[PDB]
Amino acid sequence: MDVMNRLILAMDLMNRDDALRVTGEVREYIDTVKIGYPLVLSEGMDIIAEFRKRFGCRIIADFKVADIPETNEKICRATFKAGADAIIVHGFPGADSVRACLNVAEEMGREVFLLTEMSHPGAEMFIQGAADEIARMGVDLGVKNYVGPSTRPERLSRLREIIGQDSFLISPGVGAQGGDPGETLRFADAIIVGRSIYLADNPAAAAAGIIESIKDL
Amino acid sequence: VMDVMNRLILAMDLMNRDDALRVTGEVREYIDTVKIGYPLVLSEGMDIIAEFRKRFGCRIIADFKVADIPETNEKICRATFKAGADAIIVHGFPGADSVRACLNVAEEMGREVFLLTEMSHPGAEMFIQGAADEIARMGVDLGVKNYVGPSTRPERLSRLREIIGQDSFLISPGVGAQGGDPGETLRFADAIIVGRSIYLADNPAAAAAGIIESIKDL
Ligand SMILES: O=c1cnn([C@@H]2O[C@H](COP(=O)(O)O)[C@@H](O)[C@H]2O)c(=O)[nH]1
Ligand SMILES: O=c1cnn([C@@H]2O[C@H](COP(=O)(O)O)[C@@H](O)[C@H]2O)c(=O)[nH]1
Repeated sequence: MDVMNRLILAMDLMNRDDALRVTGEVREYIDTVKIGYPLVLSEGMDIIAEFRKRFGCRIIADFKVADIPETNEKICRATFKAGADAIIVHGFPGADSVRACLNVAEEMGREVFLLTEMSHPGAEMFIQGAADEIARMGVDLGVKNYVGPSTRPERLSRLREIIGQDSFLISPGVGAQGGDPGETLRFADAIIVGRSIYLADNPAAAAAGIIESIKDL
Repeated sequence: VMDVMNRLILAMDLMNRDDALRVTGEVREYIDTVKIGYPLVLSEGMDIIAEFRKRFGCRIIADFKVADIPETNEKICRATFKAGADAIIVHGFPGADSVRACLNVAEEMGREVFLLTEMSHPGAEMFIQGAADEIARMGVDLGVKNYVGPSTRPERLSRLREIIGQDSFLISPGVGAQGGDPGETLRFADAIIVGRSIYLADNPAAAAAGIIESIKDL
């Protein structure tokens, strides 16, 4: 995936008007938008097509897919039907649940992003201890896209080591959660940024500022 | 605790509005509690919850297996309860803060959180099973009163019931299609969750009635 400015906008505003207005204000800086349940459950899945129609941006559905294989398949199908280019799936539920997602993605010409370790403090309780193994599982399954924590650069670096330089890695937790844009890009191909941009007084200036700080990258 | 009619919860995972409504309507006399998940919600919209409330006199459990960071979990719960869901199912593996975020919204909005400890599918044995007992204990420490456990592993369901105590409410999926037995599951769970065995049957009503007849003494 070729992400403009190595910056993915996490559009978690829950109002259609605000989401569209803010995204439009920073459109010149991005071409990849991560849409999650906050916006989808508030405005409906048709919002995905609206974004593609207005911005032509690629859409990553951050649905943290974490159900049994049968249900995961249905979730992916509904998501790709809505126009999502990729979907984020949890690895904690096991290999069969991830495979179900990979099957649908292959069938519809989309990509699966495997979330190995999360960025919040609670991730240390159960996810972190299984993260490396989840990453190895991704490798065994042929997964090429991963999600790792900006909040723990050493952990993000370990994830990169496991998956190799060829795999694609995106990373959330930048800004609001404490992650540094430049440091995160030492290991991730692209950073995910939400609040630092969409909650800023001037979203455009916020995005421009982040890009300025990583201009050499 | 919620009074689930016939201790049977319908997992309505059909993705077509017309079919979902038809089938739910046909088993309406046997079930007053319906679990709606993403297969239907992502296909027909959150308003489907509103439509089910209007058409049937059923409680709604949103099986969204909430598994994000605290900030995002709060937003998901708010949107879900705003839509009319009585309760929401949340994953415990992402940690205490993520669960607490859901509990806080449920408390302020007057709704309930169901904590999913162990899952019923084969893959659950890779990472979830090993953390299940601790996730359950965490739920008890956090004040969680409603839980979800696997019918496919009676031994595990029994242990979960022990950890949460007799006062906690426990519902269990994996019955029918996945192999779980209704009666045996009800030895530990307050109610069983059944999807495909009912909604894919030539006669959903007869399928539901059959399951209920098999557990009549319970
Ligand atoms: O480990 C993870 C996985 N996903 N996200 C998601 O990435 C975005 C981060 O946004 P923020 O910049 O506003 O913190 C949100 O949509 C959140 O659900 C995380 O923050 N951490
Ligand atoms: O551990 C779990 C948690 N949730 N479910 C959900 O419960 C329902 C089971 O339906 P079934 O009777 O068709 O297998 C589906 O909605 C599925 O996502 C499980 O099966 N196992």
